[PDB]
Amino acid sequence: MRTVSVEAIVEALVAEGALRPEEIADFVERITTL
Amino acid sequence: DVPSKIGTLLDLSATELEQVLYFSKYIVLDPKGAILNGVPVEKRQLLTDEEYRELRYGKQETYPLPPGVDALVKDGEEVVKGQELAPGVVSRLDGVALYRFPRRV
Amino acid sequence: KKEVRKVRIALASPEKIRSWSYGEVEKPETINYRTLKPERDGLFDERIFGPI
Amino acid sequence: KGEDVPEPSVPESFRVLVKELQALALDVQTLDEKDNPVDIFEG
Amino acid sequence: KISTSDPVRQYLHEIGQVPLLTLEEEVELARKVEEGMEAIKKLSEITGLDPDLIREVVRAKILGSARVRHIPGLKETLDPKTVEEIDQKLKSLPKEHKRYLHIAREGEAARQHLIEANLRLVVSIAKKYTGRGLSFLDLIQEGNQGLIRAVEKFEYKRRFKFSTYATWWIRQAINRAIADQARTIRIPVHMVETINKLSRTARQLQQELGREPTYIAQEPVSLETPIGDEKDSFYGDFIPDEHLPSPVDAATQSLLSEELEKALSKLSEREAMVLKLRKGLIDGEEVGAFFGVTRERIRQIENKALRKLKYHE
Amino acid sequence: ADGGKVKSDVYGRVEVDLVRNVVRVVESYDIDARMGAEAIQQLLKELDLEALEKELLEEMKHPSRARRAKARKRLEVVRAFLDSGNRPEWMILEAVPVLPPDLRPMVQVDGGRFATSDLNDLYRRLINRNNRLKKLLAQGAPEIIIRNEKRMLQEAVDALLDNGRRGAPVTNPGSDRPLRSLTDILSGKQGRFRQNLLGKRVDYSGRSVI
Repeated sequence: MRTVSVEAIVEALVAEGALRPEEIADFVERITTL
Repeated sequence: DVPSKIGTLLDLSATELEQVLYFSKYIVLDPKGAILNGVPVEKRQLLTDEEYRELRYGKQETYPLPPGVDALVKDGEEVVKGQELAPGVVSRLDGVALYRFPRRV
Repeated sequence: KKEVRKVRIALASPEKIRSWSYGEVEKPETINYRTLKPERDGLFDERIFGPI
Repeated sequence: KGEDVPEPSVPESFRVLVKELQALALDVQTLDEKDNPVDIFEG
Repeated sequence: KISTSDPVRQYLHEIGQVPLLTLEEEVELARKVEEGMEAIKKLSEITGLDPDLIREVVRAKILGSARVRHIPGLKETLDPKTVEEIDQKLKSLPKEHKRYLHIAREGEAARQHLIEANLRLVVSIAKKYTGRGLSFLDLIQEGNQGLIRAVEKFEYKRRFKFSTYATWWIRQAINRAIADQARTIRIPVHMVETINKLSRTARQLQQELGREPTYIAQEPVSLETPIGDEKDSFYGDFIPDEHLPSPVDAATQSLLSEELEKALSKLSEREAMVLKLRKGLIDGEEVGAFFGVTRERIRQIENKALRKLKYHE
Repeated sequence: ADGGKVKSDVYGRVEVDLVRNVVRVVESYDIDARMGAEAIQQLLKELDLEALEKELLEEMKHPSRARRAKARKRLEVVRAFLDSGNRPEWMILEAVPVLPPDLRPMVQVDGGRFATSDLNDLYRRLINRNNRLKKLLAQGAPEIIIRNEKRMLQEAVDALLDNGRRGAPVTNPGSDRPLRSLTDILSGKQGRFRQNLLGKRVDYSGRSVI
């Protein structure tokens, strides 16, 4: 199959200038679980 | 899509005859369907399960009898449109009466 | 080696659709959790599509 | 290497748009100068 | 139109035309089915053909005409040209032998009238599996796969009726498939009611205790989801990768597996296999690791096995 | 009946009565009445586009105005098929092509968590429906059951081809948001056609203040 790691993808999202580390943080936090 | 591709190619107003038959169990005739209805063979035309069941099963019918009444089971051969079968058992479907499940012999 | 000056879109006969394909997707089996590897004849088969 | 960069080959966008159209039952061929079949998937 | 009520007025309309009389009409059909059962068997002797071959020629002539060619053992045969050869070789068997046919026809046709009338049962069985992991139409069709699979087996001879005999098989094909097609991975038959059982203590502790306490199951998030200020990004867009080749997989298990069986067979098979297959084949345990010895000698021989297996003096 | 003595006149289906030793004949005949896409595949095979053009030429000009409008619009598609188009039988599928796997992948995210292209669950749904249809034909075909399953099959083809055209199919009872179909990927915000024109990120590049 195929692997991946979210910590590096999140830092890339934070660098990309989409939203602030607040919104991306809420995103990763909903990503974690419910 | 906006201009029916099949519904403009095949002949069906392009809109409902399609929606009606692909998704549901409604039906169009293809090829010779000889049997009767208010007309002969409907080469291209649509119908319901109601009038399709009157062309595959026929015209059966059920008429309940409270436990103890029985009028004309001995007339297990013949019946007309709107005939009496018991005190409160009319029969508008026109056909042949038939014994279903006896009790007293 | 040869140049591509034209593109045409047509409708594809199911006999075509079978030609482009390499084998049939048999089972609704993506991959199992135990081994991260393609299941029996699933959507991610290697014989059908190629090596991951 | 020290070489010059070659362009394609075929482009990624072109092969993908074929097979991705091909996912729906659309026969998209590529043609030569005279109408003729051209295989764009590099053997 | 919307297909929520259409299967309902499709069911409840011939189930309204045939709501089976619980004894007269129900037992009549089950008899004819078994009438057709043995009549086909007796026709298999007179003609020398497969029984399920014969039942299937009956099915084709009852429904008028279909292309449903499948048989166990035989997958196919010339359908529209040969079924009528079969029907005319049946026209030759005399008065003694054609009545088996007449009964076999009436029996399999009643089999359909049986099913078609008992589908409102399936409606109210699958109704207690609403939020389980399958759409309500997948559920009824898995339920209709069970009520069909209950018609092969029912024995009217024992007086218990079919309304309660089929609830089992229907609820057996539903719980068959919910354990299969609900999540992406083919989930264990076990973990269904292990996940379902914590979900019914979580709602019996969160009712009161207010705490989220101490002491292989999660749900997929799709690939495309607008992140950020509900913008145009899709979530696959921000995933870079770890590596392409994925080495130490095939070249490792190839050594890994073969060098296992080497030492695994060089000591006693009663020794090495107790754990080869306990820790490696299905589950785990050691309260019942024992094929019939004390819970103390298995721990004894287990450990002592590995030790001479680890290093030989 | 009796080997030749009796012969039923009316059209119908046969009942064999074993008690009163009679045969009933209830009104029906082979009524070749079909439902769903299987019917329409035939109606396209059985079609003379040459004749339909010559036909439509006449409903075009000779019937007065306010009627030929639909004839023209109907003539365009027939005349489109007759040109370098194809035969319309193709417009219904009996073979569904599967997109290659790496264009709609499945991955393993935080050690034990996955991410899924919605196409993959739409493709699994159809493998589900199609396989159950197969097994329901082998294990006896009570019609209204086989018809539900075929309905489910068309619904799941319409699903992975194009959602939102009939009400959208959802993933679970939490992300009630349409699964991304083969139609979504060829249009919309990024899609396939537009994104190439719209502009991509670029390796050998930078910013700074000037």
